[PDB]
Formats: sequence, C-alpha cells, structure tokens
Amino acid sequence: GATAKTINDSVVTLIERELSGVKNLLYYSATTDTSGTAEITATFKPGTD
Amino acid sequence: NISLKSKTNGSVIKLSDVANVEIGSQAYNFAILENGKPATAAAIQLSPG
Amino acid sequence: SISDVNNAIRENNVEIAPGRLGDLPAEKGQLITIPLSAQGQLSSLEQFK
Repeated sequence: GATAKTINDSVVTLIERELSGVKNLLYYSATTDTSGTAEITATFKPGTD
Repeated sequence: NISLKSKTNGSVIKLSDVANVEIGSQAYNFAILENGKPATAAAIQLSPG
Repeated sequence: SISDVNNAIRENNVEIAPGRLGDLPAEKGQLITIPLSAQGQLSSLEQFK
C-alpha cells in the first residue's frame, strides 16, 4: 500500500531518525515514489570503509 | 483447457473463452535500444575496492 | 458471533489497491498514463455504526 504518507511516516521517517545517529555519517537522503518502493541512502564520511 | 463452471447456465467453459493465454515477460518496466534496434542488456557494476 | 463482527469490519472497511491507467503493456497509440485510486476505508463514527 502506498497512501503517499505512511511511506514517509513510520517507515521513512522512523528509519531516517535511526540513521541520523549512525557512526561516521556525513548525511542522508530518501526518495519515495507513491507507486512502488522507497529508498534511503546514507552517505558516510570520506575515508570510512 | 482449464475448465471453469459457468454461473449463468452451469456449462463448462475453457479458460481461453474468457481470457487469452500467452507467454510474455514477467515485467515490462524497461527496454533497451543498442544502436537504434531492439536488444537486451545488463549493467555490471564493479565490486568495491 | 464476534467473528462475524470482525469479518464485517474487515470487508466493509478495506483498502483498495491503486492502479495506473495506460500501464505497460499498452495499446498502440496510447499517449496518456494516469494513476487511479479508490477509497474503501471508513473515516467516521457514524460510518462504523
């Protein structure tokens, strides 16, 4: 189910909140199409393995 | 030749009667044109390091 | 029985699957593709009553 907002809240928002505390995280982003899936990309500091 | 029990006269109707059965693609999301002609392809991404 | 009440709630209050008019595979000459959705979930006390 899409709903266009429940993807954002309790799925993307909740995931991103936990991501915010990730070690050596430079930033994070998320992309969601109401049709299909959702992606959350965490970009880490350069030099991190 | 799969038989369905009709609900109007009680007759047996083949699946072909109400539908067309063929062999196609599981999904039709993407297509490829190599040099202006149809083809298929896969993108290979290098392993880290 | 309580099972009947639960089944009635499940049926009457349901979420309909969205779709897309013009999705692939599509007829030749089609030029417009539009999402389509339907609402089947109750939203008020009177509706549930």
